[PDB]
Amino acid sequence: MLYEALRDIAARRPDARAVTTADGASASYAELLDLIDRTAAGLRGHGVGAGDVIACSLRNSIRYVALILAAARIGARYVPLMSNFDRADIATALRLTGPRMIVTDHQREFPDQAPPRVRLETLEAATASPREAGERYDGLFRSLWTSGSTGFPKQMVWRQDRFLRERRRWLADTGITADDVFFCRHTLDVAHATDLHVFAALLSGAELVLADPDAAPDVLLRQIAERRATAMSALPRHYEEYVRAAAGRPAPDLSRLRRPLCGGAYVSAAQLTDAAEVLGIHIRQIYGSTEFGLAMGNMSDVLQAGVGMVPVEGVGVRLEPLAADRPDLGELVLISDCTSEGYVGSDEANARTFRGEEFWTGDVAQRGPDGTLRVLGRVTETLAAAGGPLLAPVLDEEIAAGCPVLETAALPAHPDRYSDEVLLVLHPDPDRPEQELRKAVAEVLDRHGLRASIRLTDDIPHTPVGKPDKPALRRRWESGALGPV
Repeated sequence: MLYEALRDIAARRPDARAVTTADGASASYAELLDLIDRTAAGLRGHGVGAGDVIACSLRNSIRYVALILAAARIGARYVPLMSNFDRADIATALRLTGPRMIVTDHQREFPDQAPPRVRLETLEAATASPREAGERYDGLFRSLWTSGSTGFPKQMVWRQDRFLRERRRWLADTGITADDVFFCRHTLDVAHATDLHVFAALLSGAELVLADPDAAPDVLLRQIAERRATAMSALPRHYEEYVRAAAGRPAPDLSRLRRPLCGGAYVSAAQLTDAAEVLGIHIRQIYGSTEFGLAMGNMSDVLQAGVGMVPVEGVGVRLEPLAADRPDLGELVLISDCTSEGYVGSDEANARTFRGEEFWTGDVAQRGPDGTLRVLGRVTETLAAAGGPLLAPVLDEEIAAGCPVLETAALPAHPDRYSDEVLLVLHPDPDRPEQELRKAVAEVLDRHGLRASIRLTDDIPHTPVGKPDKPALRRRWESGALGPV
């Protein structure tokens, strides 16, 4: 179904630009469909067929885009071997998926019994296999991975029909047209790339710009302007990087960015105001998940500090209240007819997450007077603060910016309860006095009515992008029934 929809678009504008890479390469819609059809031809030539699973160990390239579409066209299913997978995690990922082959384009050590590796470029046959009339695949076409757990990530599978419907709904709500140019600086291994940029552009007849996820933010900022991008999605940390790179300099030319989307983590009022002042854009808040697709956003071209989102037209939302005291504050529960098919081989996770027709996000949202919803963070991160429930990322940003710490991680002190007690792990700035740390910390905590148990340490587990790994911090210092660790 995905190939078909792509082919219809290509037929109307065969010679229109479809994909541009930051470093020069390009393809029209007709050229891209030819590459897909030639990649289908080579995949068939290598014994791949419907139902097979194709693991991918690949950098961002037009060829990787064609491979995804070729897989979908022949009724195969692709799965990324995430770049942070080491040899052991590759073995595990292979045990869970059982792929027919690993398509590779860079040196990498695979485990001993791995499926055969095939170099990406050699899958492009010289002679294209035209898609035959009467061929359509509506079922599974991809396995994807969760993120942010200390465990091996959970496998998610999507059907083509549900994905295509979900993307068309978002594209309608969001106002995407063929005029748009999507700037994608994430690895194609993740839905942040493939959903918000690749299929968003191609199912629209728009243009996709493939950038290097490893490029420094100054480089990406020049490229966002040069390539005239109108739409992109990035994490808060990515916008903070952009801002820092541009702060104090004459503003970049981001005038074409009518859809600068941000989601995936806490986006503060200060981040949004910063982006306006430094980058001269109004960041548009979005919200979703690889499990669900896109659920909410705020496409208004205003500074969105202190403003929430609304459901994507066709998505249902309710709050499961944390307490009958505050109905406007609860776990966010979502309703859709076109989500993923859930988790592979994880019965506990599916049971807690897919409860019938409903999708339980495990995130805390709040309604505001204006009827919008602000997603505040994980339910497991709620603190009972002055002024209502407060989510730890909020306190983390406050402490980090106002106190002489190199980093901080705030967690609720006790696993099961909603308390004003915070477990506060501080990495002290060794250059600054300790009394200055505790005065500054006391101020933040008192601003929120919080009680804290403080753990000073420079032995912080970090994520690969340098943030505290709060799950590992909790497993070490969380309190028990008999007292503090």
